[PDB]
Amino acid sequence: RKSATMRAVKRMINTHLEHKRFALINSGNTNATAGTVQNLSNGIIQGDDINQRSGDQVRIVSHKLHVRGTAITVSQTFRFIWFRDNMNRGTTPTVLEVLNTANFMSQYNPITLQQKRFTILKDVTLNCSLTGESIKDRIINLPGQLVNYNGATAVAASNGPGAIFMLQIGDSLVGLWDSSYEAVYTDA
Amino acid sequence: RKSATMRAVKRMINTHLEHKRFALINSGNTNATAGTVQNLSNGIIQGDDINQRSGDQVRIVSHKLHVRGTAITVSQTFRFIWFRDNMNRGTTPTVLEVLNTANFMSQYNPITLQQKRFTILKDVTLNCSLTGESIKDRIINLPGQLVNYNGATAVAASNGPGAIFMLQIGDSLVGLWDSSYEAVYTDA
Amino acid sequence: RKSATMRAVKRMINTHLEHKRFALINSGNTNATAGTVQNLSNGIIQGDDINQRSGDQVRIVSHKLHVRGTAITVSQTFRFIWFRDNMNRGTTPTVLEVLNTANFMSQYNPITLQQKRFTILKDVTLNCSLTGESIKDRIINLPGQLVNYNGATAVAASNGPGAIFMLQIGDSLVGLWDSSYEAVYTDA
Amino acid sequence: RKSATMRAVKRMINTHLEHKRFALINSGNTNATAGTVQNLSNGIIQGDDINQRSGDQVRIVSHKLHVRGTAITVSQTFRFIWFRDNMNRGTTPTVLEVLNTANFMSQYNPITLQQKRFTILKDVTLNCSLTGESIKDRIINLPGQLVNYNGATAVAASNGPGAIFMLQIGDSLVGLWDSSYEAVYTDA
Amino acid sequence: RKSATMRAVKRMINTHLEHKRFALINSGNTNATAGTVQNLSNGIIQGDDINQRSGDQVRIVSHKLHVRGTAITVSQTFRFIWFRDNMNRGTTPTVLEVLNTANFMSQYNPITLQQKRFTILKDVTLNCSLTGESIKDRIINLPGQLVNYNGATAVAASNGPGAIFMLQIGDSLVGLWDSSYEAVYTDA
Amino acid sequence: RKSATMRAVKRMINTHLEHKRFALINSGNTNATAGTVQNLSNGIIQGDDINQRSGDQVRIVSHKLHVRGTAITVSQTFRFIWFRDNMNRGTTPTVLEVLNTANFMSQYNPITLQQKRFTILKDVTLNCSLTGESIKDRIINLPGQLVNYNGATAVAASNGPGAIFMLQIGDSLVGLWDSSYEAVYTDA
Amino acid sequence: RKSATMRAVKRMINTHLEHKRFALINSGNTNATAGTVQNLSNGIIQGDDINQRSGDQVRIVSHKLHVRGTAITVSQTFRFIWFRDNMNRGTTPTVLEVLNTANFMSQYNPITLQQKRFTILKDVTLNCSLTGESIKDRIINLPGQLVNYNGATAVAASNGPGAIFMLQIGDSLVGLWDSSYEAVYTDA
Amino acid sequence: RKSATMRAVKRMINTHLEHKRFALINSGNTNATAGTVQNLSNGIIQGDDINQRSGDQVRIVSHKLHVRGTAITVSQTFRFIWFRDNMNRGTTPTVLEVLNTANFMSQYNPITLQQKRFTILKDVTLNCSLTGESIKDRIINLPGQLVNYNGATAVAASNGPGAIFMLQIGDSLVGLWDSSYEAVYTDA
Amino acid sequence: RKSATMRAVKRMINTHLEHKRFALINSGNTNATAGTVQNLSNGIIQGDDINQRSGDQVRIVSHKLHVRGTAITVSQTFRFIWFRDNMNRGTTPTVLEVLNTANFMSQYNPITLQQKRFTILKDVTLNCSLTGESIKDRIINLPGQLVNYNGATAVAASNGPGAIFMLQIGDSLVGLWDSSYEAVYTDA
Amino acid sequence: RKSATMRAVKRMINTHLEHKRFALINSGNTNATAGTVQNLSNGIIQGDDINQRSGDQVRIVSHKLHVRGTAITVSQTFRFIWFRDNMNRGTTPTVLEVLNTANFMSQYNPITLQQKRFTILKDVTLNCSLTGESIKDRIINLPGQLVNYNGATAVAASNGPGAIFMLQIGDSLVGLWDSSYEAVYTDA
Ligand SMILES: [Ca+2]
Ligand SMILES: [Ca+2]
Ligand SMILES: [Ca+2]
Ligand SMILES: [Ca+2]
Ligand SMILES: [Ca+2]
Ligand SMILES: [Ca+2]
Ligand SMILES: [Ca+2]
Ligand SMILES: [Ca+2]
Ligand SMILES: [Ca+2]
Ligand SMILES: [Ca+2]
Ligand SMILES: [Ca+2]
Ligand SMILES: [Ca+2]
Repeated sequence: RKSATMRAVKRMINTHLEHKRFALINSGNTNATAGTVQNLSNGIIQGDDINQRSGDQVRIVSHKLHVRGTAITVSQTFRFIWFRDNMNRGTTPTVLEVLNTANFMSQYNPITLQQKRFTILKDVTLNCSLTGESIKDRIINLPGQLVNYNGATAVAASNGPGAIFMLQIGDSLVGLWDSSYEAVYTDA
Repeated sequence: RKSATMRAVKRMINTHLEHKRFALINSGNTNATAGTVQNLSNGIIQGDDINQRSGDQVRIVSHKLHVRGTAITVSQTFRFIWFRDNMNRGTTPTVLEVLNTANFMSQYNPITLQQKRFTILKDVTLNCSLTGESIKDRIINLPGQLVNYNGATAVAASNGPGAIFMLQIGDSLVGLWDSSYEAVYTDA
Repeated sequence: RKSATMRAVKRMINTHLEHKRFALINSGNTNATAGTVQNLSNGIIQGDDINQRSGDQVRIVSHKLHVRGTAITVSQTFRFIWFRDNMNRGTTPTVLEVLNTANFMSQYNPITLQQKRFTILKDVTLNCSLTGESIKDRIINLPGQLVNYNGATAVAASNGPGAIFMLQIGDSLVGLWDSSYEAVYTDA
Repeated sequence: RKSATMRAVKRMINTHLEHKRFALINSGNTNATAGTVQNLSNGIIQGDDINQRSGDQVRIVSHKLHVRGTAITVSQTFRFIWFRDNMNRGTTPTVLEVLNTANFMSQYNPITLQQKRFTILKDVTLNCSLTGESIKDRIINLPGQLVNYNGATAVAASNGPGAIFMLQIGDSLVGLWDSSYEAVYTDA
Repeated sequence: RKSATMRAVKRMINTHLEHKRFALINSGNTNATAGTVQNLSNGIIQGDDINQRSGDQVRIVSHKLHVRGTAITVSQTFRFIWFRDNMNRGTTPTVLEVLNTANFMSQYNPITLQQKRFTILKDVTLNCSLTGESIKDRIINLPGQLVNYNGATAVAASNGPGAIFMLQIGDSLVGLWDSSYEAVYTDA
Repeated sequence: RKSATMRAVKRMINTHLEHKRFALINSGNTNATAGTVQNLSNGIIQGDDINQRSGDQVRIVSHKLHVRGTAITVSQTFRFIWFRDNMNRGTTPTVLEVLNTANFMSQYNPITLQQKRFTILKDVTLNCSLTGESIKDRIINLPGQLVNYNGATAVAASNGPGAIFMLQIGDSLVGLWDSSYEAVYTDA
Repeated sequence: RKSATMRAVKRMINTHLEHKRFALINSGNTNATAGTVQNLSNGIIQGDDINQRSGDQVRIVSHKLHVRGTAITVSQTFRFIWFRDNMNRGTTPTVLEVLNTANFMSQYNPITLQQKRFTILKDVTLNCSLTGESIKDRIINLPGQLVNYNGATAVAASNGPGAIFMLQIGDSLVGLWDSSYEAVYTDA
Repeated sequence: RKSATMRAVKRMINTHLEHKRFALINSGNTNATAGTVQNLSNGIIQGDDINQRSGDQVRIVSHKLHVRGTAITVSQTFRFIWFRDNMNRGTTPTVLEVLNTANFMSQYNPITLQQKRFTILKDVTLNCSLTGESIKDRIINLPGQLVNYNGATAVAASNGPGAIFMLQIGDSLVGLWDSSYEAVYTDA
Repeated sequence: RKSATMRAVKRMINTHLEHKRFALINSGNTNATAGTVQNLSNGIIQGDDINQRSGDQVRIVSHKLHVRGTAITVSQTFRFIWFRDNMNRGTTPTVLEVLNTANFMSQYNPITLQQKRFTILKDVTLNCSLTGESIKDRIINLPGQLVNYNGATAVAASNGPGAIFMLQIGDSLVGLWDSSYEAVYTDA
Repeated sequence: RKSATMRAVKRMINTHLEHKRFALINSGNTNATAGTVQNLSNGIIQGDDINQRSGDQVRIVSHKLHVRGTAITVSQTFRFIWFRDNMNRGTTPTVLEVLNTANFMSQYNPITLQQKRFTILKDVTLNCSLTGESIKDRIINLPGQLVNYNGATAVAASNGPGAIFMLQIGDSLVGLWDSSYEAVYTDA
């Protein structure tokens, strides 16, 4: 009891809040053996439109990430690591903050996972084969959390605690990857 | 029980939300035998002031419409139909969407009322007589609902589902009508 | 229980307090397209008579307002807005404080109604027709509240929080209106 | 019972609202024998940043005021009166509205405290001695309430009911005082 | 219980008492801007007939008043105030005893209503329009009370406490009014 | 029960009200075979002192009357009738209103006692004998009621319902009487 | 039980009574080795304004006293004794009535404290040092009681039982003291 | 219960305390039209005998007053007012403190009875007639209270709160009165 | 239970006993490095006045001591030790009876505290600084006990068990101290 | 229940863990108007001694900070802000991260407090006066939390989430401050 009225309260609170929505696409990037980190939630900037925000917090209700790779020239691997930076002070995290070494096979950095600097949301490896399935994709939908910002505009210095990112890393420089991303969020 | 704590929760949610307010006036229009449709909620645009909105939703707590006619030259009829367009995709609805024929006596369009494209909020007929009461008016106050928008500014293409409109239609081209309208709404 | 003895206490308190009475009349005013605001409770001044007060508070038990219009030259509209100024700092409020625009059709000012500067007690529209009923009137009786004063005499600077006023506004300069008003009040 | 679930609802409502924050500093002012009134909450203007607001209401969760005086030339007194103007119609209140006379020893104005125009939040007197402690300071943190605004920008005419101010008054023209102030507030 | 047998006793008492009846008509009087007061119950005189009385008391079971006005020359107002004089010492009350000023818009005299010299039974305003409804009427039926007399015959000096009267007052000298009146009363 | 808390409420109400006090003396009047009526409560006039009143009502908590006669020339009778005029419309009542005939032996007027115009509070007859006790006196203390006034000053026209009077009447013109009177009253 | 409804009655009685307010300031007095007694409540005189009274009683709800000393020429002591004179017959009490000897160190007069002629409300000693804190102040707020008056105006002969005073006494003639005082009081 | 053991405690306390006794006689005084006030309890002075006291308090258990008048030359009235001065500061009260005017018929002074400066214990009027009973007397015995003193000896300046007095006043200068008085009192 | 009626008995016993009062002042003494002992209760001598006693016992209900020091020439310390001599046989105790050594820092004498010859009521150290606060004071109020005497007059040989004293000791011969003292006591 | 065995488990866990201890001192620093941030927990480095750590976490059981200022040349203010950096990624935080502006009066940075980058443990302001107390100090002891490290040695890059720091800022460059600090911590 009492815990089940509580989540009827939650439902009621939510019918009262606008569920804003922000969508992004990022097509035709080369695979990277040293890795890159891509912004996801950074693109929600201060303003009055449906895919903007008031102040420096939003709360993601759910968000969805779609990754895709295509082998070019050689069969190859594409890894995508969807993560939340719980402690971001206005940066795009480096590969070496997240992975122990800059290698597509690397396990996580032991120091930064120990202190929970990051939370891994999903870690996806696609092996695209020029003698097999040369194109692969994966869509992942998850509930979200609080996201704090450190500024108004879509620049690194605006990222803050709870920022959402995706790390891409693979074993070739020559294949191509696409991603897209949507967050549904309240902003009250 | 439980249903009465629920609406104490609702009251509590509401003390936490700003009740924004938007007021509009539209004076000195000619009676129309073919009808017109006037925007009511369209005029709430994106911005930060008390009669604006964040994002593409607001929730009307209550709204109030005031209509008035004056017979000129001939005694005549003024009809006013206050309605919600539940499915608006960025237009001002035509007379023929709402009425079966473009005539002040017409019943509702059977197709669009069947599918509940519109909800009639109030349908008011004033008969102004040059040998009698030549001026009549009516004020109607009602609780409101969700209103979605399709854009930022006060243009037809910004109307969306839940948009509030008023259809005026009468039997003379020569009488004059006034209306005004206020919505009280949360915007969280 | 307990709540029903409480209002037997209230009744007992009231048999012990003098119910003072103040009556006012204001005849033969022209209709106003830009509006006027008339004092109602201001006329209760410091003194010892039955229609005066000790100190700077009284409590209105009930009060009654009577409005009347007569069409002259043209059929026309008379609007009367009986309101309490909850925050008066020693003024007669302007039309634009109460109405969004200075027009007899206007809805309320959104800012000042939001913050509850005023409480509308009754809003009455009389349409007097030179081809119909050219004379109309309405009497409204209501329970009252606390009224604070900012001075001793009957001047604007003596109005204070809870002051009672009436706003008149119409669509012609030429018709005539009358009002009268009585407050019954304790003064303990 | 029921009252303890109610304030679990309140807590839940609050985790859903951004707690915006506005900070201000005001250094190096001369002591004033006739007094001044300083704005505190006025500086929260309409906009989308973390220390701005949507619409004309915010709700202060808590706010904190820090006052400091330094005796110059003569030992002297600094009084600071932190107050809420419950009825502000778009002004900075005068000293004489708050104090019976413009004197650092004065009690409150009897008329305006009677009608509850103002609520005193804290009244602090610092005696700084050039033969003793010549520098004194006090920090006071309190829960807050609703604040209404009458406009968009940081000007007197934007103050409205619930505006927060500080009155400074002392017995010398020559000492210096500092203040700073922070409000934490929701804005839903 | 006990309270419901009590009003079966009352019913039984009443089947034992003659319900006497007195009827009166008063046609074709001019409207009066200074007002008049007309006798209603005065006309029940000592004697043995069905519309007379024994002694100086009767008890009105119910009574009924019918008022009517007709506009002549100008559209105009007729006010009729049906009242009981709780303290009559053998007079017809003046207009100024009942109304604060001798004006058809006046509120009640504050002194005499405070001490409950009079009880207003019904206050009726008819606006008769030479461009509209030029003839209006109203009938009002009410339960009655004790009526004391100060003499035997139908003269002012016979009125006493509980005497029933009607005050007529309007805004023209030229319109005509009619009234009639019936009391049903016991006389045991 | 409930009735005993009620009169604890009454006691509490009374500790909150000033018990004002008015004292009067009236010495050396001749006995009157035709009678006189003397004012008692009339002398409480509008003002701010302890033996004055605000408005037109006071409530007598208790009052006390002291009468005294002395036979001169012949042994004789002095009668004193302390009474409340429940219906006073701004007069000093005549002897014949109270007594059936103007004679010290008369019973009460049947008409005015029937309708309860007056309430006799005490009727005292002193027989002073020049061969016996030639001087007699009586003091009577009683709880009081509401007293309404019809004006501000100490004149007949200010008496109103609940006015307190004393009628003196005897069988000689030549004896002398004294009276004095005190009312304790609230005035809230 | 019953005792908790009783103080809900009290609260209800108080919402019905005007809380009048009287404020006073008394600046720049010399320290006194023989002492002075200053009036506090005396200044509430008969009249109709917010800081006046009807009759000869008021009831102080709360009152507040603020004392301040400044050492001049020599470091010195200022004593302030806030007291109620329970038996005042129209005087300002002497120092020797309150203190056993006219010395700033004296204990209370044994005779007058024994019979409870006075009630000490607060006794405050400030030691102001020209080598230290040369300025000191203290504010004290307390609930109040009944205050009787012996006259209408602000003179000694108007003080009566319950009069509020402050005795100042110190060890130098040369330092300066300030006081101010506010009473909140009902007057029903 | 508990309340009945309490007054068994009281009885036990009293068997342990000496009941001291003081007796006084005051013969052959002239009647006074302007009045006198006579001391009763003043005569108990500090010392060790049975009709003396230790310290400045005694508690009267019961006391008894005997008054007597004799008409000389003219039949006349003698009034005796036995009263306690609850607030005496070392005086014999004047006639005008007790009576509104210095007249044997006067009611009490309204100011000093309002504030309860005095409590009347018994008010006795004897009318002695040279043609009737020319000698009259009355004895009155009552329980007593605390009596405070302001000094050691039998002088006015020793009276204090609770002092017992008798006021004599009549209508002739020429008759003679006697009184005597006994107090039984504890002194622990 | 039973223990709470017991202290209702105590209260009842006390309303029956005179609370005598004795006040003393002792100004302008030099600080003492070897210490002095001052008499407090010794000054209550046999006699009949309010600040005297019957016999050789009194019971102190409460007593109050006020100490004050002023630095002269050098900043310095003043210690004051308020104590009861439980076993006094008719002396003023020496410093060395109370303190282990005659030094302002000394702890208590171990022998005499062990056997409970004395009870320390309060031990107060004031450090007065010629560069700081050069004047300090402390007031201490406490309930009291039995005090026995060994004689009638105010001499050392009259002190007895329960005698109250104050020991003063400091570190300079040159500063000045004041004290005063009041005992409230029964004497039955 | 169950919650009280739980904290008996906690106690048992703790008797099994070494409570390591690290102490630090930092003397003779100049006051800073632009502020500095000092490391506290950084100095616990990897190693095997009692004031070192294994791995990159410790858990502070309690820690204690001692701050001290001394005014030089001018009386001045020293502020010390003891805080935890919940999100440190291997830095010493700047003044502007913590304070809104680099001023000793500044409130907190709104962005970084909103996202809870820091938790303020204690904020202490010492006003040292060259005419008063020129030296002040404060010691504060608190329970602690988890501290993560980003490296082995005592350099900025080793700070991590939960790092403890102290910000010093004042209004002069010339005064001197000292601090010292001890953490008690487990390291299992
Ligand atoms: Ca936000
Ligand atoms: Ca929205
Ligand atoms: Ca009032
Ligand atoms: Ca017509
Ligand atoms: Ca807002
Ligand atoms: Ca100093
Ligand atoms: Ca009859
Ligand atoms: Ca009154
Ligand atoms: Ca009063
Ligand atoms: Ca005694
Ligand atoms: Ca004794
Ligand atoms: Ca570790």
